[PDB]
Amino acid sequence: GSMPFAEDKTYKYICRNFSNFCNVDVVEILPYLPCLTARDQDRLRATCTLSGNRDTLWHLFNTLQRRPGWVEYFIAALRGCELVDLADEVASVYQSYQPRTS
Amino acid sequence: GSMPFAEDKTYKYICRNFSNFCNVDVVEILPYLPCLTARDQDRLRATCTLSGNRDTLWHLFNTLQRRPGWVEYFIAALRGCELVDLADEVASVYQSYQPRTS
Amino acid sequence: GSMPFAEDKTYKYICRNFSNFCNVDVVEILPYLPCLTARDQDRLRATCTLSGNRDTLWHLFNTLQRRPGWVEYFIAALRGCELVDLADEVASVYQSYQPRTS
Amino acid sequence: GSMPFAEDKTYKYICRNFSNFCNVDVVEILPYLPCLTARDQDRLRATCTLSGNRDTLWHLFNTLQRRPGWVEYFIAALRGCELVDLADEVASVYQSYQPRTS
Amino acid sequence: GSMPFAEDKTYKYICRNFSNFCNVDVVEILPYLPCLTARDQDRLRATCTLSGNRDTLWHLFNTLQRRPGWVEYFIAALRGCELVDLADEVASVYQSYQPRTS
Amino acid sequence: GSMPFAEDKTYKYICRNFSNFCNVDVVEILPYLPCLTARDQDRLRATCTLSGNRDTLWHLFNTLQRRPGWVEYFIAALRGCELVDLADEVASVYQSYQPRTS
Amino acid sequence: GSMPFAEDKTYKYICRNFSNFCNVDVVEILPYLPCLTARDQDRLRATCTLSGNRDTLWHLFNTLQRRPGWVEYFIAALRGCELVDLADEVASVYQSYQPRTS
Amino acid sequence: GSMPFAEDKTYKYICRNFSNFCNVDVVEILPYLPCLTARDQDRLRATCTLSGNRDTLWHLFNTLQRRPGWVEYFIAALRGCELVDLADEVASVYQSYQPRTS
Amino acid sequence: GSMPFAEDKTYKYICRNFSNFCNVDVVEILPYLPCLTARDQDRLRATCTLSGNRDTLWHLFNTLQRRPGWVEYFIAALRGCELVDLADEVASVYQSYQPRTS
Amino acid sequence: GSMPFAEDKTYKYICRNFSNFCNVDVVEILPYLPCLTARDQDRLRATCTLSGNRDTLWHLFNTLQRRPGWVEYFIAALRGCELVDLADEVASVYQSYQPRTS
Amino acid sequence: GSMPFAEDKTYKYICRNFSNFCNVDVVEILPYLPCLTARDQDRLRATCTLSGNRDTLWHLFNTLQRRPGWVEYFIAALRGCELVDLADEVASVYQSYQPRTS
Amino acid sequence: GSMPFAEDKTYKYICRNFSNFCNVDVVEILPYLPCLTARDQDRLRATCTLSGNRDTLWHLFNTLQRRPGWVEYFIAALRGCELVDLADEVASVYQSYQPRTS
Repeated sequence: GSMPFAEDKTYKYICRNFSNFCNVDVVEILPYLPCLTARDQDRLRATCTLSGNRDTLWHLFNTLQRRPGWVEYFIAALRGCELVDLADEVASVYQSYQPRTS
Repeated sequence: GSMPFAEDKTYKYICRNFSNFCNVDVVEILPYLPCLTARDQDRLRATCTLSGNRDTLWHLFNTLQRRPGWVEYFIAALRGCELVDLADEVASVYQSYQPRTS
Repeated sequence: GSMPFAEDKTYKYICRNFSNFCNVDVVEILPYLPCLTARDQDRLRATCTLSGNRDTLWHLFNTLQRRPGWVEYFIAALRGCELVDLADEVASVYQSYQPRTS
Repeated sequence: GSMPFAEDKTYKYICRNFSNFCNVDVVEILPYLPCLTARDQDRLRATCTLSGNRDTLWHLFNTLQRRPGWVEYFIAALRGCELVDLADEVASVYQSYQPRTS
Repeated sequence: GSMPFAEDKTYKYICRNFSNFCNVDVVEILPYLPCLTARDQDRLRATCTLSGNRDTLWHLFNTLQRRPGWVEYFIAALRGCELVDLADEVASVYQSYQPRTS
Repeated sequence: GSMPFAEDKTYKYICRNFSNFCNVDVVEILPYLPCLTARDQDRLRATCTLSGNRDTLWHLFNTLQRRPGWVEYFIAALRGCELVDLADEVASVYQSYQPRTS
Repeated sequence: GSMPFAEDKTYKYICRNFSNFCNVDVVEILPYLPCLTARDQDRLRATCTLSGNRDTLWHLFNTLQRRPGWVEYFIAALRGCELVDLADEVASVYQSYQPRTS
Repeated sequence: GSMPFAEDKTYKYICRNFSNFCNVDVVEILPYLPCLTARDQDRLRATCTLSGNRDTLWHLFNTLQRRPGWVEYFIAALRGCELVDLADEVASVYQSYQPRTS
Repeated sequence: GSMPFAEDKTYKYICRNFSNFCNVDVVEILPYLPCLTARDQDRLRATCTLSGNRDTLWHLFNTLQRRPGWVEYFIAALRGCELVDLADEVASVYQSYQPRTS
Repeated sequence: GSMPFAEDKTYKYICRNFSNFCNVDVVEILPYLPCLTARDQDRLRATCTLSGNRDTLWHLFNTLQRRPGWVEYFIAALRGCELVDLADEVASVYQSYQPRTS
Repeated sequence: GSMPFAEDKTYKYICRNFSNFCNVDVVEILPYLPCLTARDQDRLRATCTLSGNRDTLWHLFNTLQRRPGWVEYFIAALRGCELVDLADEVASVYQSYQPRTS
Repeated sequence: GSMPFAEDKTYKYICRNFSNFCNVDVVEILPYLPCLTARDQDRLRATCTLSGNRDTLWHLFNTLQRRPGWVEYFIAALRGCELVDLADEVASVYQSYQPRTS
């Protein structure tokens, strides 16, 4: 299998420029997330008590889908958080590369 | 045991489109709730001071029955909050699937 | 000790159907209350500024005696507020069960 | 479901230019409102004591129907408050977009 | 000595379907617990800072009695947390097998 | 030294049946407390932001004297909170056992 | 430096017997206060919305000077609130001990 | 920028000796005020319902210009309220210090 | 991308000299804000209950646009709050530097 | 390089006698701070959820400049918090020793 | 050199009856400690993440002075934590034996 | 190949005077790092549980690039952490020597 280069590249981008992604409440990211589960809520709760919002920040991002590809679920949360600029950045870097099923 | 798929599915729905469920006071949800207890009141109080209304919002939903199945107790609170549309959404997604005792 | 099941059961009832208990002024409940203290007045004052009359409503109920058993003090306030129906409801559910000292 | 873009857009408009909507008494908005309930009266009462008329102003608007779509109920209150200009503004922005049942 | 097969079997059950046991606050489990000690409070505190609520969750279960047999103390906490279904599950699997003193 | 068995026994009792001790405001317990210090106020403040009123509840109890023996300081706070029943429970279990200086 | 034992001792006294200090309006304490600043007004405002008058009560006391020694500023407010007895209590306990500059 | 020391100093003075400034109707201060706006009228209205005339008193003072420097607008209102003594006090403390544009 | 140095610089300025920005009601900032949404109203509500007006103050500023660049939306709110001086300060520091699209 | 002995010495002093530094709101220290950044706000937020105000207290002090030398930035915050005594203590111990550029 | 028998003896005592020493916050022990350094703060931080408060408890005790003799620094922290009994225990066992410089 | 003498020399410097580099959160170093990968996040996680922040501190430094030359990536993280002095120290010692491609 070919590891989604866009997911990893977009992963480090959000983690590096996180300072700009911290201008929103975790709500618009975890509960606001279309598909969710109770088990996921408890998971983030643990990370919260772990250290702080920083660990809960990046952790949540990966927690959204618990697997690579959460880029689409992320951009969605942005669309609902009035994050027009942030939505374009993530959607652009991801759209820059995509696999094709033969 | 078979985990209520409707409870989980309906759980994420309310949490995602919570923006529309925030058009009502927590009163119609916690005190207005038919069966309640003092211990429950103190619990939500804690979550209130925790961070804000957001955490108290989703937390309350799960706090209503403290266990899966609060969908019926929720729709009830809606019927008392003049929430006709909200009551149909939750009651529909839940009625879409139900177990049968053989 | 056996927790007064009537107090808890009657507690949730008043909290759920509070919509009907909101047809009276807090006066008939706090000052009108036979036994009272200055400290109690200041307490409710705090809850008032907390959020609104809703929180001050249920809070006052528990504030009346600050402990379980305020059912008798409540029904009394009703008798003085011309609340004949309300007095019968609370007095009935409570009279439905009572402990006996052996 | 498609969130009423007109309701949200009209919501921020009334909230921004509220300075002009404050030229009327809350009466023409809450009691004057065709369909109403006692529970609603107590709700606004709470917000009143919360802080002031400002919070009670915007809160009442959302309290009118407790759900999106109160635009029609609002314009109605305007028609009864001799608010010809205000009625046209709200009725226009809303009429600018409407869903169709296929 | 015969290791309580019910304690171990019930132990893995609670740990596997913990997702459903996470619908309650740790309060109803640690402080609410009938017999407790200060030393126990500090112990769980340590596990809390260890990683998160997950480790503190399962750890607390074993911390309740610090020894096998906490099944009775657990079901008790459930009875006080309005956990009727959870109380039946644990009480059933345990009652399914019990030793007899000859 | 002999660890006050009454303090520990009374400690778990208040923590287990805390549901009944939550019918009072923390004020009657921390500020109302005869001997107090500014440093103590800040301590509880921290626990408040920690999680909620639950942690601040039990924590405050131990914070009252920061050492075993706060049973006398507790019963006092009860006497000032009109807690006649609660005062008898704590004062009884404690009076049930006391050391004697030879 | 030697921490003002009178300030701390007088601090707990006012906080314990606060029930008697609650017989006056916060006005005679904050605005009536000789030296004041706008920044201070906003601070207390925050505490007000925090929980209630209780937190705003003790908080204001410390907010008066934001530092130990507000005993003189407090007794002053009492002199202006017709609080003769209260003024003597605070002024006495403080006068009971005072440092001397060598 | 240099914060107007006269505005702050004069601010606390009016707030402390407010007892003497309460000998006039709010009219001579809000409507009588030369430059005013409808939005300002609604603002004070909110504070009025907030608690009482006390909060509306000091609040109005800051509401007059919503920014530091209202000392000139205040003294004006005094000149129109026959407040000769009050006008001299405020005008003196302010004239005691003034900035110069180089 | 080049992080708006003006937004950050202006951000700390408003946060440091906030004492002067606290001379206005949050209304002129949140509801008065041209473009707004219901979801935003609930967000600030949470911060309100969090601690006080202080946290709600700075939080609101960032909440206005939930992203950098709210300087234009802020200055606007000032223009509507009769804040001539405040409007010039923010508009000046921002106009001091601006990017150009090649 | 020569490690600022004054910074370390003053660091332990503030941390030891912190009990006196806890008489002020974190606002006068973090937002009130002249030069600040959004990234810094999020950092302290994390520490807040970490444990309580205690950790956020000392952490904030070091967070002010994230590097040794924040003594000047600290004393500044004191000057704005009406902390005359506190400002002299920190400014004195620091002025007691200073390096000279040859 | 003669190894301080009192330090070792007192070391095991605090470690054995630690259950009673856990009734205080680590603050009164590490930051409250008169002489401290930044390097020490980071050290304890590491132990914190190591396992829990238990390891951080005993570790901190030895971390206070990083060398034998911290008994005096410990008793000091107790004097500031209102720990009268604890202060006497440690101060007594230590005073029971002391070296003399010939 | 010629082993980067600057990397090794700068490596020991940061490790020796680490006490000053511990005045920043690991966030500004790992996530904030421009180019990053998920695999790297898990690696540091392991070191975290290994012993403490100390091991995670130096380990992270080498983990940033997993190979010599991370000096440029380090100085970058400093520029984003407001570390002006730290950035000059590392950038200077490194710039003191550099290879040239013939």
